[PDB]
Amino acid sequence: HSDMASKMYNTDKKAFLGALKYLPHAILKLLENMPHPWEQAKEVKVLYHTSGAITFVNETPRVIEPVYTAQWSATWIAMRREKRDRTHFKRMRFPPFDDDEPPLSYEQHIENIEPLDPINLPLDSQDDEYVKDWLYDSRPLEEDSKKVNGTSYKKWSFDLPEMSNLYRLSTPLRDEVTDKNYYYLFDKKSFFN
Amino acid sequence: VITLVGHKGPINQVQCTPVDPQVVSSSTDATVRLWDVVAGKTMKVLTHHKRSVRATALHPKEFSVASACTDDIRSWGLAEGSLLTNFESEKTGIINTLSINQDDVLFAGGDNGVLSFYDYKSGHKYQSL
Amino acid sequence: SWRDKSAKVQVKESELPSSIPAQTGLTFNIWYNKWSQGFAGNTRFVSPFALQPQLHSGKTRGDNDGQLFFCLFFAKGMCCLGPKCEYLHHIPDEEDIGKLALRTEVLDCFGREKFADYREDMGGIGSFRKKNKTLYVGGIDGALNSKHLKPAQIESRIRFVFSRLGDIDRIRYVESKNCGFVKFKYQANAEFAKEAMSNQTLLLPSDKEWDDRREGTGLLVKWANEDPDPAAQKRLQEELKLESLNMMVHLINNN
Amino acid sequence: EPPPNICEQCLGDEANIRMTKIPQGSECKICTLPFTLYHFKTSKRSNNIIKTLICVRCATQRNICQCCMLDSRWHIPIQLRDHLISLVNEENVMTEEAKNDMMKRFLSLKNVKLGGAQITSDPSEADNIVDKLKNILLRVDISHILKKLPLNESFLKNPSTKSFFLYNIDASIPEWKITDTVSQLLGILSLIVNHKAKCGGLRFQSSELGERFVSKIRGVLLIDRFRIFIIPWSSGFSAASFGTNTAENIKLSLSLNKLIQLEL
Amino acid sequence: HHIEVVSKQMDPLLPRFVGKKARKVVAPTENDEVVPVLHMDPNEW
Amino acid sequence: LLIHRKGLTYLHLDYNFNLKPTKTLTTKERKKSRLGNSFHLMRELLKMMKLIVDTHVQFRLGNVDAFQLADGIHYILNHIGQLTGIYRYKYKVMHQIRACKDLKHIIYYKFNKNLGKGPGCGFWQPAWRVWLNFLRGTIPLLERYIGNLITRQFEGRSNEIVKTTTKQRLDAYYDLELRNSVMDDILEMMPKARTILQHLSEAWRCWKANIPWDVPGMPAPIKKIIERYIKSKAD
RNA sequence: AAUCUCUUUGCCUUUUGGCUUAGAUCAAGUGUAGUAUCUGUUCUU
RNA sequence: GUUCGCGAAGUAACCCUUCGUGGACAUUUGGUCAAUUUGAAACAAUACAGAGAUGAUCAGCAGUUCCCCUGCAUAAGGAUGAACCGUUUUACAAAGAGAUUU
RNA sequence: GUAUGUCUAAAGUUAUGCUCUUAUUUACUAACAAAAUCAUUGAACUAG
Ligand SMILES: O=P(O)(O)O[C@H]1[C@H](OP(=O)(O)O)[C@@H](OP(=O)(O)O)[C@H](OP(=O)(O)O)[C@@H](OP(=O)(O)O)[C@H]1OP(=O)(O)O
Ligand SMILES: [K+]
Ligand SMILES: [K+]
Ligand SMILES: [K+]
Ligand SMILES: [Zn+2]
Ligand SMILES: [Zn+2]
Ligand SMILES: [Zn+2]
Repeated sequence: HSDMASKMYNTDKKAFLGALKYLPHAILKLLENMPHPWEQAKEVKVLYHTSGAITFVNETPRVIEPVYTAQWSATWIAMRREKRDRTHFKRMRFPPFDDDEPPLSYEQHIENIEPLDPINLPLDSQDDEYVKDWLYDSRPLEEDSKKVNGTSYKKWSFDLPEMSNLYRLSTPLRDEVTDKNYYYLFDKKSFFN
Repeated sequence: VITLVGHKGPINQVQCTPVDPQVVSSSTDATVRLWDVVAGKTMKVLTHHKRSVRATALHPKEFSVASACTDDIRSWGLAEGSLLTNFESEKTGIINTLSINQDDVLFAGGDNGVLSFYDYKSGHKYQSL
Repeated sequence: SWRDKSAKVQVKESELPSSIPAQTGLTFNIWYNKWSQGFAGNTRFVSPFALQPQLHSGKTRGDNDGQLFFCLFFAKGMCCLGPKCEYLHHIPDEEDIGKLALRTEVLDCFGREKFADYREDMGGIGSFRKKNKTLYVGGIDGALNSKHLKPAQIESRIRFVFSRLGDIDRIRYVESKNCGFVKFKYQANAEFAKEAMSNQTLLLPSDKEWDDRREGTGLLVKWANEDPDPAAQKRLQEELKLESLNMMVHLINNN
Repeated sequence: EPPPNICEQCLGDEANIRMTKIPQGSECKICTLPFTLYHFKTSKRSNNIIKTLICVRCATQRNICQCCMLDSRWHIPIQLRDHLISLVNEENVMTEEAKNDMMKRFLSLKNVKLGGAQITSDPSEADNIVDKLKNILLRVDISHILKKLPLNESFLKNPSTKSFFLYNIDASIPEWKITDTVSQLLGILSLIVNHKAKCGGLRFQSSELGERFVSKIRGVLLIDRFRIFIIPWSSGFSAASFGTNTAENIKLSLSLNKLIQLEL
Repeated sequence: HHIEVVSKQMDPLLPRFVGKKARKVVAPTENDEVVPVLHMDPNEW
Repeated sequence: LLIHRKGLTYLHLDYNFNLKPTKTLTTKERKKSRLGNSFHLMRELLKMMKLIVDTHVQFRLGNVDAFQLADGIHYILNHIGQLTGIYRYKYKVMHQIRACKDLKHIIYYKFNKNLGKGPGCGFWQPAWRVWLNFLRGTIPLLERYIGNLITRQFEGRSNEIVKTTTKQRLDAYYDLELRNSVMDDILEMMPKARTILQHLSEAWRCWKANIPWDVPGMPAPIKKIIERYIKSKAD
């Protein structure tokens, strides 16, 4: 559907116009499923129109909250370390491509290139023993029938040493205020008042 | 949901009723129309009035409607669209409003500022004020 | 007979012309598939393709599938499917005319829907209100690449190129107008011949300009108006009376 | 919206038909207004789809099938039906059709019957018209080209001729009837006829075909009791044989007419 | 003749009503029956 | 396709979703090509999305490493008001832009505690959430807006548009209703109405000028009708 | 008993079709040109 | 194809192997749509002209219309969006006078 | 200077006294026009 010169595309052209009203939804689905810094690549299920008018990412980015908190914490530490140690952090230019440059063909220019390393903070063999083997997976423990309800990825159940390891990895982003009196006159109701 | 088309000019008053004709309307085209709302057509066109039928009033105790144009008040049976009575409205001029109470008193408010009270069944004008 | 062989591929798929027309403006409109921001005097062009009845005709999948409609591209000499075509690849004849009878009232022999009114230029599919069997042959000048030719020779060439497309009722060349009228026996053959001869060239391999055939604009084959000639008009009325007589028998038989 | 007016001939002889209904699916060919489209197939395996091309209102006004526009009772075109009713009623009934889009729209909204739809919609009058139709049913260079035309010579066994000259052609005769009758005689052929000349020429594929043609009965050939006369034309012909312009063809036709009237 | 009427599974990207458009239309008046005007009954104006 | 169906071939949509005329447009071309907020908002959303996808593409090509990718994405999500014109067409989006600026402030000062100024903060999750929530509410709005635009493309514009009584029409509509009422009262009192109402227009001009309005030979009841309606307009 | 023309009466028969801040303000100009126009003189009549 | 049952050949006989044969399983896609001229998109280009109420320059807001365009639009804009400007004869009678006619 | 409107003209063939010469007065219109006092300066610029 690159060039729809032939008359055979007359119906597909109308389908393209018809897909425009749903384009914001497709954009949301694409963006909410964006790969996180610890993921090199991410396969997503998509629902596509047979004329090629539109492609919707058809899945929800479900995560285990203490795991996701630890993943972002490890990323946070790795990023601070990289900014500290890199003498020249060359920020990339925007937009990345010229206005005249047509979008690259995935299968011809991207699919064959070996992906670069993601942001993976080096975990310790012993202090992170319980988390090291799976922390940076796309959907950690999705196949472990003991830790997760199943590939639908809806419920999780962890052991004490794993929760301890996630809590410890999360220190930069986790909440540290255990005393409820900390919020005296600094809580929802006092703001309402 | 429904638009009733038929009048040839501005509509002055509309009255709803519980059964066919469920809508009764009066117009500047000098007619009173009884409508079949489901069909969207007039059940009956009453053409006796010479001038704009400004005012109408449903009788609260019987299935009849009063209507008026200058110097002309008439009563109509709604079950069949039949002329019931011609009131003694002579020389009362433009009538802006009609009202009927449960005691059969019909009130006609003149644009000249005269209050006319009539006996609904006979059409007799019993008071001018 | 065509029924003895399989249809021949007239033009290979790779040889087909690209769907993008010749440039006549600054920008190609990707919706309408037409050039914009410009103007031209005459957009017509001579058809690079031509039907050859004796050579191209043959069986297609349509014959086995029980297809009724003829192939539009076959008529134009440019069908790339050959024997695998879904539509019929031969000149319409009485047997197919008979099978088309119930649809021919509203569809042409190609299965295209007829209109209530003719185009203001009389081109196109044609009206369902008239059983028009007569074609108008204009553009003879361009079809001959402006070769000076005598009226009888023009008439002979038209008779040759059209008689091979079905049974002919009559042909007339009007030199006073440099236009021809071809009347067919069946409407489906007039429809088919119209599509086949549209934009064609009247030149022959015995002509000087044969190599320049595609320079100008081709033959303009359109539907013919009502013939004003009283001599034709009276035989038209006699045909109407014959058709009505032949129909009253069917009415009295049915009822 | 009343059900669609589709005839038995369009539905076909199949036991059951599946019909797809699409509200506002199409623009009526007659009135240009939108209508509920119905499309179906005579059989699930048939290769064609039959669609209602006109709305129920236009079909009802004309008493015709929505799928083929033939009369719903007589199953014939509107034009022929209106002529057949004209022949018996003498009233000369006709279905006039609007040209302007606004008028087409306006006309389609009238609750009336157009042309012969009056007669054909009421079966009583249709029968009462079939009976009456039964009573109708039972009841200048010619001086040069005349030496190019073979008129001096005769129809003969001996001379082998692949080409022939035809004259006394009535203008009613189409070309295909002439080719067809010659085909019948030969048990199966380039024909030129100029109807303004009322003559023509016939050229065969090879000499044995012409010899077989001359073997069957200046000679004569029959077309519905029109007596086309035939002469062997040894000198080859072309379209120029009958004149270069219309006036020459007409003059040639008058000359041939008086020659025929002398021959008879 | 028994016809089984079924609704088409429309493509959600295409217009649902192909024939739907904005069209001005002048409708005719149906003069089926006469409605009597029953009107039963010096220079100041 | 939408641009070309409208016949605007003189407008070129760049691959970065910029829309520019390819020549100087006539006033009629300018008026006809005046695309609305639904189109422009959709285009700016496509521009934002392409910026993000292109950054990931740069990483997959191997042109930028994962830290430059994270920082680039965070930069994009924090600079939407600079990298796109989205605020032009839906100015309420400034709330999202402000939220992202505020998040950057709290994030950077947490992140940079012992690092100082410079690129490198790739914690894009909060700004990313802000834009996802923006889309949640933009979806029904654009579905309606674009659906209407495309409906006009296929079906054309409605012929039965009823103009409302806005401030710019109040006097004109008031005049229409006043004249209709005066005419009704006069015609019903009498045993060319447009000529009679000229006296109403004159009585209003007389009232405005404080000139006494008096027409010799005018019927007394009609004078009283005009006078009361003039007083109602005056009030 | 039937024409024609007068005069009166009747008919008004090409017989003023909205709105706001009278909707608002302005009405001093060189050269050359364009269009219309003015006095005079012969000429036309 | 698979599988259940039966005949048979191979084997000393089973397992297994092949040829034959019956049953079970699985059961009607798709098109309102064909691929450049002839069933319909428009702008633009060349020329001339340069916006209603005016002596002059202008803000407007409406209405009527089988004209609509832009716009998400019941907002607003499009020269006050445009068109509006022409043509106009009979419910025709009463009273009276002076001339015309048998 | 606009808005905006109009034009674009073969062929791609459908059958049969009252005036005149001419020298002025007056009005209206002109995005036509770099106009001499009050070490070189209105200067390419204004539209519903
Ligand atoms: O203007 P400043 O007071 O110097 O602050 C700047 C500024 O941020 P804000 O103006 O939004 O507060 C930069 O943002 P931009 O001007 O580019 O929009 C930001 O750099 P980024 O582009 O990475 O956002 C930079 O951050 P950095 O600390 O890395 O220099 C930050 O500096 P400070 O907030 O630390 O003063
Ligand atoms: K101007
Ligand atoms: K204005
Ligand atoms: K305006
Ligand atoms: Zn084919
Ligand atoms: Zn219709
Ligand atoms: Zn039918």
